[PDB]
Amino acid sequence: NIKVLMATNRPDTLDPALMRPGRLDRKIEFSLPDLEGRTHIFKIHARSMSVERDIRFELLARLCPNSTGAEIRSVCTEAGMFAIRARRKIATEKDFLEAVNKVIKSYAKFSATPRYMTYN
Amino acid sequence: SYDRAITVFSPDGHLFQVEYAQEAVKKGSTAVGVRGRDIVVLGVEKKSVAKLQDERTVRKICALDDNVCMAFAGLTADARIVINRARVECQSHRLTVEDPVTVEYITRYIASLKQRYTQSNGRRPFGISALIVGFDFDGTPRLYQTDPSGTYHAWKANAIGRGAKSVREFLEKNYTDEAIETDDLTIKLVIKALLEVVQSGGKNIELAVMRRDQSLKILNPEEIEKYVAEIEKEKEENE
Amino acid sequence: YDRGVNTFSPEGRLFQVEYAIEAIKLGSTAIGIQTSEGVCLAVEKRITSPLMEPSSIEKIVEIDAHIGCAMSGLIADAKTLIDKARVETQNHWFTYNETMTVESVTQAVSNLALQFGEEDSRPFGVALLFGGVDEKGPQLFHMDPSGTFVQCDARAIGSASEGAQSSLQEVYHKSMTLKEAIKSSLIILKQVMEEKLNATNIELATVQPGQNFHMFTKEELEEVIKDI
Amino acid sequence: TGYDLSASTFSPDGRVFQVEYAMKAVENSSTAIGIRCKDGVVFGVEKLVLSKLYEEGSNKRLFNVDRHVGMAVAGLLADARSLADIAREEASNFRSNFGYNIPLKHLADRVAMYVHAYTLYSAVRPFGCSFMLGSYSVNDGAQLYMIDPSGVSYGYWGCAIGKARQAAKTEIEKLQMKEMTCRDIVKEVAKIIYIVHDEVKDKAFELELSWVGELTNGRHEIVPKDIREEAEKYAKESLK
Amino acid sequence: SRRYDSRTTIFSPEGRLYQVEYAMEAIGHAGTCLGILANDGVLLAAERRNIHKLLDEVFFSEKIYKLNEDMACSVAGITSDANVLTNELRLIAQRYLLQYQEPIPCEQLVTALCDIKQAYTQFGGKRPFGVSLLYIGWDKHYGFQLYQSDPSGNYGGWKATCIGNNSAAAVSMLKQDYKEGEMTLKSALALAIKVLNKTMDVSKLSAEKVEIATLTRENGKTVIRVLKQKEVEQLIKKHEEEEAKAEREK
Amino acid sequence: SSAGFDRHITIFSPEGRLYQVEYAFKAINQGGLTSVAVRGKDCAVIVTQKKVPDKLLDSSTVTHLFKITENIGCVMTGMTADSRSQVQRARYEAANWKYKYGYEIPVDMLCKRIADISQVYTQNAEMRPLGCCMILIGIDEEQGPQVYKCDPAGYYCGFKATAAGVKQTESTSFLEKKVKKKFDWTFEQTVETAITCLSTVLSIDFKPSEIEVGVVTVENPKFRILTEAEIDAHLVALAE
Amino acid sequence: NQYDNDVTVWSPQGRIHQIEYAMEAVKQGSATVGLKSKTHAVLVALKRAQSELAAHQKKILHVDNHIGISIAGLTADARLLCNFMRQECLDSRFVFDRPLPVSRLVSLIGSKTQIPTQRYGRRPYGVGLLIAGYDDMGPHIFQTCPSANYFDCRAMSIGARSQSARTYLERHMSEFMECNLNELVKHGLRALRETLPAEQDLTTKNVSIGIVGKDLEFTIYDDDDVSPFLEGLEERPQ
Amino acid sequence: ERGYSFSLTTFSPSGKLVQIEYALAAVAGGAPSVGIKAANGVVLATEKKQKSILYDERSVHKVEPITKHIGLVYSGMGPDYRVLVHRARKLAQQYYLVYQEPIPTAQLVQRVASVMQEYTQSGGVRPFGVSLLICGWNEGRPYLFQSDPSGAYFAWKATAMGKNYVNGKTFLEKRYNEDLELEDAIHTAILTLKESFEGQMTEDNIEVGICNEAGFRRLTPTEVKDYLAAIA
Repeated sequence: NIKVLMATNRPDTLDPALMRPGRLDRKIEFSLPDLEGRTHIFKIHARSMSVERDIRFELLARLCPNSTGAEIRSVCTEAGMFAIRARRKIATEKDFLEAVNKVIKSYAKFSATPRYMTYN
Repeated sequence: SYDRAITVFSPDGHLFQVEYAQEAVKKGSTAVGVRGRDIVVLGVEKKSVAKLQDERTVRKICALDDNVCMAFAGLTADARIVINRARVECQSHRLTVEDPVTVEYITRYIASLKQRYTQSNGRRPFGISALIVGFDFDGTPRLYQTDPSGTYHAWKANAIGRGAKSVREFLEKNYTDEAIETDDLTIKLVIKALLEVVQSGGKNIELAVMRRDQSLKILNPEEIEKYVAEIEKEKEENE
Repeated sequence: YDRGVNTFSPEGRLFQVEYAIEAIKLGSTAIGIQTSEGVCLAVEKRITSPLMEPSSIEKIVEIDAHIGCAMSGLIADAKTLIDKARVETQNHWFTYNETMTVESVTQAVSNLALQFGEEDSRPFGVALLFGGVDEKGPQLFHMDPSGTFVQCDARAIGSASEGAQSSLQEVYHKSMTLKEAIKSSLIILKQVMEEKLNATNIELATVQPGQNFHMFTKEELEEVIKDI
Repeated sequence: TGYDLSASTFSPDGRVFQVEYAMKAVENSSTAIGIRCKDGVVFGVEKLVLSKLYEEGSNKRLFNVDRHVGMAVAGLLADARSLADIAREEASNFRSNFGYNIPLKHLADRVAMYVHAYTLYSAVRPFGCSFMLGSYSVNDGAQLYMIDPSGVSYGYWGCAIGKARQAAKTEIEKLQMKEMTCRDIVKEVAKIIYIVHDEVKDKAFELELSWVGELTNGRHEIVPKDIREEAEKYAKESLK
Repeated sequence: SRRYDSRTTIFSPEGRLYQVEYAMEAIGHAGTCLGILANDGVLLAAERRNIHKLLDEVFFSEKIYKLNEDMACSVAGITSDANVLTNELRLIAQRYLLQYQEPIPCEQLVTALCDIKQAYTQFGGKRPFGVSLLYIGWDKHYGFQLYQSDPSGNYGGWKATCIGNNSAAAVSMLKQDYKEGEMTLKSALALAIKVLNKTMDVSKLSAEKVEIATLTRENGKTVIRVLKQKEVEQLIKKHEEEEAKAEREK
Repeated sequence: SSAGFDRHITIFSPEGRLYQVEYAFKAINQGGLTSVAVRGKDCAVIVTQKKVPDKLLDSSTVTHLFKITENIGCVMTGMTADSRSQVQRARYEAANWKYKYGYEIPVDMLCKRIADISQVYTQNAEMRPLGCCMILIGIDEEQGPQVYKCDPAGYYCGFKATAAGVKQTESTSFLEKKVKKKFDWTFEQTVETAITCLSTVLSIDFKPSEIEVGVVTVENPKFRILTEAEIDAHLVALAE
Repeated sequence: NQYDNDVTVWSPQGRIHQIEYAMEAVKQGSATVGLKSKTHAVLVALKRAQSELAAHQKKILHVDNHIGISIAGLTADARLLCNFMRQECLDSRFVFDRPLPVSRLVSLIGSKTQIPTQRYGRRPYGVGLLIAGYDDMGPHIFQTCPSANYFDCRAMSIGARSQSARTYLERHMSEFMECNLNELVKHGLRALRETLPAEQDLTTKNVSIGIVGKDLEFTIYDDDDVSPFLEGLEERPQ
Repeated sequence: ERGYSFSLTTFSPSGKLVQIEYALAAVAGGAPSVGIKAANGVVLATEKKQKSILYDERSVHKVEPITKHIGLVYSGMGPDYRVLVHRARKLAQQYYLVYQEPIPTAQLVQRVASVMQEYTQSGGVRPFGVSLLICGWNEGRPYLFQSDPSGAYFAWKATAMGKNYVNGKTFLEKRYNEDLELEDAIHTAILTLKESFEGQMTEDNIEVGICNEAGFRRLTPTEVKDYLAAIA
């Protein structure tokens, strides 16, 4: 009656994947942020702490590809993180984005976080 | 023979071996270098010498022509072939057009070679960065660095190797136009910049200069101790 | 699962070409605009630090006298296509005693946009913008790693591509003039850059039948920015 | 796992799976049979028309290798055309070199060693084609050889290749090779090519017939299917 | 076809060449060689791997290879791979003697080898060389020399050296026993037999197990002197006398 | 067990094995054939059989008795394609022996040649090891007849009476029980053992249209395949 | 899916997957329709563009004085088989001093695209050719495939949702034989107007039409000589 | 054939060549053999058991001469043996063409060792599974050398390879000695091959070759049956 639900990580394996089309339906692939959709996760985060009006969310969105909402949740985190470290209050765009270009690259040294290599 | 593509695109857009093999640049000896308006000065540091053994065979500042100096980071083994191929290239340029080798030409040679050395089949890309400094014909000094991508790129001063963010962050506090109004301020500027570098006990600091018409002069440990003397006495004057 | 470097997708197309398209997105931006008088062009150098000298960086090299260019993405991949495309233009001129048209240049490059393999390694990671004036007028072109070459009237690339195109169809019409378009590019650039717009960040490039050449010098750009 | 992928690896029970997969790739293709009489070789290929697809005479699976030798291919089609070009070239080499017309035995060896030669490396894949070879010469007689994708070449009086394979070679033992003239054997093929592949699977079909022997005087050609039209005149009268 | 490939060339995702480290770990086994700071002479040391009583001893050199009039080398590790490298290296030296009518200086002999080992590390999908061998010799310009080889192809000149893993303790012993220009070849050989005494684990330093090859500059002989056991044994008794004398302090 | 890819290509196991050849030793067993060779005093007999599962397949093509030269015959087991591809290399190297060295090749050297080429198939890692089993006979100066066997592992090999294939693990156990005795070997003794050793195996006692007998005998040293009539003369000649 | 790897590996079902994935690359291209009369051959394509400002990427490219081909799918490989197509035309034009019939040209495409479907490390060609020309026996409309199986049809269509074009063509194949050019062309691009959604045009700036005839050399028209053909069509139904 | 050409022999994480160790295990699975140098010439003994009474011992020979003064036996697998047998056959004759002189065995084992070590690294092969014993009488002192799948080469006084080579090794540690005669080497060689044989040893089981200093001579089953009569 409730038509259940399914969630997993990889599409594996083949046998459960070929069994569902005979019964289940609505197989969607994430999505994941759009280039114009990364600011939406910044909109809910625009209510976090105190946001300066000079900040442009469209500027830092392109700099962090495949960051979804999890990796850019650290943006507004590292914003407030280094804010108290520097004893300041708010965080301007240029403030945290200088640390954001670091949080993408320095965390990509050990793993660049590809999903292509999982199923491949 | 050997038909296999080693270096392919990752699904997030990067090449691996190019943008990964700069870690071998990150774990080598450091080398800095500034250019004066008249005399350039470059130098390797973090030599980690055995301090009871020989030193001329571990010399990692060399020449292609007398017009051009070398400096590099990373593992020296792959750098040797780049140096020798660069020398064979810069001699036939003397066989052609009778001016000496302009530095921008030889940096396009190492950069283009290293690019097609990434591009081809079955070849591990080079893991070196390198500097190419030389006061050219018509007396103008300039410098370039390399990249395992193969992107020659003209700086005013250097930081490559271990802690390039440290020294490269330090030279923004250098770049006042007083430095260098004197050549002794350029040399003691390099060594005083290598104070923030590794141990700086006067042993692992090997510096070399080029006075715009002279062959390059490997300085003995004679005035390095005197520049540490006026640098430490200057820090005595700093309070 | 490192499979065949030349293997199709389940969708499906070339895996490695599709991966190559994503390499354009992290490169620097650029703006081309076709004018009835000529072709203006814009790019950003992306200065990394005040250590670096700003004017040694090339994003525009000029292929012939009369055919401009604009590169993107990985520059060291672009230099090979530049140097060989020049050889193809000269070979056209020395078999033919006439200027190679702007169209056939990009056939002569995009016929080897796909040569990777093991026998007979990786595809190129550049997205070029070709300009120029042949007898057919001022043409503005665009090629990709896939070789799918098409005319574009006013093309953006790179990281800024979505907002620059999206904002750029609003401000473009058929009868654009030159000095209108030149200051019509830098508005988009100062919207899309992260450093402050000044004399060291960007470089323009124009090519016309009657304004040539008319290449690219400094202190023109000082007058260009101060008209904002 | 891991024993089916490459062609050059034996499986632990002792057979090669890429060859076995190549055998049943031809199993999905349509039925094409052949038979010889005392003085000729008769071919027949049933061909598939669903609604519109092609003009009559497209992609004919009957080929013509030499003046006196022809194909009757079934399976995947492109590699069959590749074998047609190679067997064509081999008949050109023998014709150019030794001065007389190619016997069917040498042609079966020189083709079958290539079909075998693509089952020894992981450079290539094994072929997915199987074909007939019919011929007639007065110092030779009518021979009919059969090449599978594995590389085995041997000799039938009659054979069948396709989906409906066993059912289309069940009835050939009813016919008699030794006495019959091939002019009978034409309609004696078309009766069961019309009988096999019943029309519930595919709605419509279309027939090719190719006929080499003593009556055609060594030259191999397609019979004019309109001329004598003996097929469906018997075939509509063969349902009861 | 490519899923059977072992990928001997590629960088590994932590920072280092993955294969050259496992190359150096094989040099860490089965080898012991060193040379000494020496004027008017230079010596090499060798440890017998097969000291069984059933060999022939008819080769007249077990770990020393004489590759010119003036030079030699000391194999460490996989021996027959060095039996490729000494054919190649000897042919390099002899073709330089063809092209110039003059003996080959040691430096460009070293780089002329290390470009080949380096050439297998750079490209090929190929098993690298697993030999790290030493060099001695005379030249016109620089007198006496010592050199060091790596599977990566990076070479260094020493004055006292390390082969292989058991010789890092010999490097600590050489720095703790350091000098500047004392040969006096009985001092250098007493130091070398001292180092092979205290580093090698088998007590008392049996006369079969060690091997010393010296090179004295003589005009114009340049003698590569490989010494026999009869002048090894009294050197061993000399060092044992020095241990019995030096232990009397306590 | 196993380590790495040793179950796939011809590289060593940790125990010292290499699995691809010991898969090739039962690549013969798909054939379904018993073949026995017996060396007499002045003669040597090949015996084989065939399976004719169709009435449309021929009796003239499926004969495994292949003739190499005019003094050397051979018979094949194992799979068909590898067996025939071995044969043109045997014929071709025999002919190059005739061109280079001018005299007729001994039966000894051809098995060294074929064994070394089969070694090169085994040695290199990316080529299939040809799972057929080679059996030769022939005549030499002052050495009587000879029999040799070449397995697909690369060793030339030849004995007094040898048989490999499907059922031969018990057939060698019968030939041990038949060879070591005080019996000599006349011609019809060798032929009458060549049938009965196989008839002890299969226990059929069948028609003379099944076994193919090639023979060689130093009165006329040319290799010769018997006609069915004299085969029937032997086969009822053994029935007392 | 470990046997989806390469072109060498057969399936355990008997269907080599790289060919199927290349057929998927055929279907992703735009629609095009080629159809013949007894006296002429007409192939009509539909361009698409990347954006508004970029011009529409063309499909129909001139090949010989009578041979013309459409395309769908990849573009660089279309230039590759295009250059091979020109070169094998003017080879026999150089040697025999006669033009080539079409029916022996396409065997060079099959034997050209065959070898990159068998040997290791070679992809097939994502290709969508609709060949049209004259030999002496009239017009021909062929099609290709990355599996290299060429079909002599009377009318086909390949590209995105091109099956609707077919189900248009089957109820007019009895009437696509006698008629001359001016209604033959609009009979052509009615199939194109069924390949689209029914709420946008059918504009003039996108459709390209190529014809080959006896007294008419192979010609490509582009929006403006097309504008006399698009006039006078029926409205799309409700 | 394709240019795949990658060496499947790589290094371990410990640093051990794995295929050479496994190839030495395949040497250890082989037939036993022993060879003794004694003061005038070198005697090689091998151990050849036919798997049935059907077999012929007259066809295949294990002691195989290379020159008229050089013999060569193995302990391993025959199909990999005969290839480098033939390679040594061709390889000695370029020395006899260039220098016009009977080739020294010392030069043979250098060159064959170069072939084998060079073959352990090349494009996509397994190494040979063969361990050779090479004898000969050059310049007055008879030599006995042993190679291996690692390409190495040793100079043994009197060694043994194959099965139970630690048993025959310790047996040849004491019972082999300072100096013998040519017939006296045959006794202890047949004894140490009689260490690990079956319940009977005839002229068809063993097969023994010698090198005189005047020239090679492979022995016949007449004397091979006469010496082992006389159990060792």
